Amino acid sequence: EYFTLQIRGRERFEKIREYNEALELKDAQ
Amino acid sequence: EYFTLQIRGRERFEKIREYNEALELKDAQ
Repeated sequence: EYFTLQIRGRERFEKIREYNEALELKDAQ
Repeated sequence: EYFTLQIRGRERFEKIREYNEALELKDAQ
């Protein structure tokens, strides 16, 4: 395995999907 | 395994660390 940001729990991964939206914020403003 | 956001490549993981800073942007403004 190279590298991975683990989460642990269903809701946990999902939480990271929204966390990715926030990333977009930077790429935006 | 629950879930994980894989990357693939050293620089690749690192890139995601900066990607996490961008996340902070949302939690900020």
